[PDB]
Amino acid sequence: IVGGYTCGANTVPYQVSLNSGYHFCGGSLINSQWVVSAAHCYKSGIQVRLGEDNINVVEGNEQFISASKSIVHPSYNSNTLNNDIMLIKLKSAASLNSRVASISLPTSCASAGTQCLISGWGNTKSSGTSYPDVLKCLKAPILSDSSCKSAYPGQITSNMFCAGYLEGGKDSCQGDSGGPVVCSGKLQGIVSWGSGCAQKNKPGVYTKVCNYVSWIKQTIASN
Ligand SMILES: NCc1ccccc1
Ligand SMILES: [Ca+2]
Repeated sequence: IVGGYTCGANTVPYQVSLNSGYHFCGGSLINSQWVVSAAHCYKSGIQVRLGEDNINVVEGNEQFISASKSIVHPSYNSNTLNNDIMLIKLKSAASLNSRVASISLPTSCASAGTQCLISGWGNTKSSGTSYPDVLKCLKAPILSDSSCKSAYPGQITSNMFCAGYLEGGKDSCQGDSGGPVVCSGKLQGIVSWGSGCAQKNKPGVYTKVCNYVSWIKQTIASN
């Protein structure tokens, strides 16, 4: 997250870190047994880390649970990032309390102009590299469909939305991939793609979670 702020330990209790020997992506806990992340974050050997603030120090609220199954969306296209969503099943159910909790799935799609909360352990620099230890947050508005299409002509599908700041300076970044965009207490987006981070006229692009709720529900009911 570039241009954001320190969230505060355990204030984003649905945020997870995906670990394959090191943090590599975010995700969102949606059920005691399931995490939603980006399909571009797929890899074998994922450990889900819940209850994290500092990802380099054991602070006492963590739950580390290995993935038992990963399910990339059937229509994921890694070239366009259309349908950039994946479900991860946990080997055992997380214990839910204040510091670890699920986030609700949306009923209705989110509105242009709504301020959402984006969070993660990704790079904090637009130019160069610096990776934080504690969870960072950014409040960012959903942009209009026409603005999003102007920023990325020919590339925005109905399964994507932009959020952020056309002026630059505030954005999600590498390492935030797969993490949550929460609007009015619902998971509306997944950190998906863009062109660099916090550059002028290149806001973040996010998977539009509302379009996937039927697939998520059916998949969790059968796996
Ligand atoms: N600045 C949007 C973004 C986020 C994660 C990965 C690539 C691009
Ligand atoms: Ca920790």
